[PDB]
Amino acid sequence: QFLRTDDEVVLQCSATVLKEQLKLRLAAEGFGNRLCFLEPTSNNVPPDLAICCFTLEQSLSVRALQEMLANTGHRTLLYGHAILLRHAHSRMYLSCLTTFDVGLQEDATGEACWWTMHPASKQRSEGEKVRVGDDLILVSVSSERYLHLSTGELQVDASFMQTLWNMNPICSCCEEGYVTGGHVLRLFHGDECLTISAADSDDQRRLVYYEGGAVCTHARSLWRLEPLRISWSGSHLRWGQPLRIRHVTTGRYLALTEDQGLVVVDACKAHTKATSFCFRVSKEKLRDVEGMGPPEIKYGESLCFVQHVASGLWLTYAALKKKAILHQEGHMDDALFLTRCQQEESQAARMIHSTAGLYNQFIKGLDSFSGKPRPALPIEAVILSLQDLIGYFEPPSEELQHEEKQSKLRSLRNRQSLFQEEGMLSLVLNCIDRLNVYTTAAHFAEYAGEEAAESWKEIVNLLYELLASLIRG
Repeated sequence: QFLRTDDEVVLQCSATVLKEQLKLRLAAEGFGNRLCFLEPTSNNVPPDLAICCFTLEQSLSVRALQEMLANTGHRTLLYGHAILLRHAHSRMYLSCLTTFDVGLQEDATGEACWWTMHPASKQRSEGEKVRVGDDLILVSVSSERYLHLSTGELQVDASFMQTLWNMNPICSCCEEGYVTGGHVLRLFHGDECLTISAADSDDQRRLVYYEGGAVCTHARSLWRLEPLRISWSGSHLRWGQPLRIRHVTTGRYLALTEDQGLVVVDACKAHTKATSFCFRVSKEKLRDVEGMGPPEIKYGESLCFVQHVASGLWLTYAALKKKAILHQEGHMDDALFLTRCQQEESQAARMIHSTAGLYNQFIKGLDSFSGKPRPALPIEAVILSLQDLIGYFEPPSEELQHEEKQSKLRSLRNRQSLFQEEGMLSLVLNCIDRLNVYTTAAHFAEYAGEEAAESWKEIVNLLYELLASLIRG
């Protein structure tokens, strides 16, 4: 019941907006947006949890922290200690950004990404083991300022006002090769794996299939397992335990619907009853802990039946591309098995998701005024995303060793392939076609603000550069 280093946590605070109590998790995307914001869940629907998870890298005494800055395993957190929080997706560190604001930082160097933990009452004192459930205050080592909730909109910053934070645990040490919540994986049949159709399909990407060939290597076949409760969501998964199954790139949720049936659904419409599935050992008729709990489901070695909780219907096929359905009896061979996605692929599918949504928002903004002359564009965000993606696809230096280059090239081609198979080229291309409708920046300003026009030439050059980087090699 104590926080150890290498544990995964989310930072929660509490607020009562519109006469309603809500728990707010610190969140940031990283790529395209360094600034942190608060992912709110009230009591009603699944949240964007992936970008909330932080990892306790280190917990240091101020003497030991001072030595590390001056110079070039699962420790317990003690009050008074300084910590380093690594963003699970972005891989960047939670830090105090100058001009002071709170967001993600590339480098762990300096004191900007370090935070001291202090007791929130007389119940705890310095040198005491930090306990799960405790309220805390966090102090920026760089600016001696409080991690603090701000208020129409609800923001995060670093002011001299105090805010009480919970470090709600997600996960801790697990049994090797066991399925935990929040894991990104593939569900395998018989080869065939569960997926939605490729980008730009007549599907609208709403339908679910069993499909073989090369999908087993594509982003569209990846899913995130999400248990209903936010606390200890990264714990061992158990047979019969309710969970939501999220498509990573689409951000939609496997669901049962009254009219459509088994489909994928918008997060906003992910009602618990429609969205709740569980793994069954068998098709027979048929107490929550606060820890990792017992290890029940093994990657690859475990054959699982998938059931919809509310209706008891089995995930089966209609009957190499096959339509996945929910059925009362299903088939003798409905048993799937699970394989864990590795991190690079996992990270990439999320970047795709963030990037798709951002550029679509940008495109939707452009159509808003195409015909009309005389909803602000995400100029700052689009620019940053572009530059990040350029650096993400940047090819290895010729100075690097040949042996390492081959490996770095194969990774690059693989990253590139994933974005490609998800319709990223068409996406970049459409931004360019829309923008090129305008002959000059001045022409652009006629339909968009002159303020936006100041970055018009920059966005296009960056878009082109991305295009080259997606294709190159």
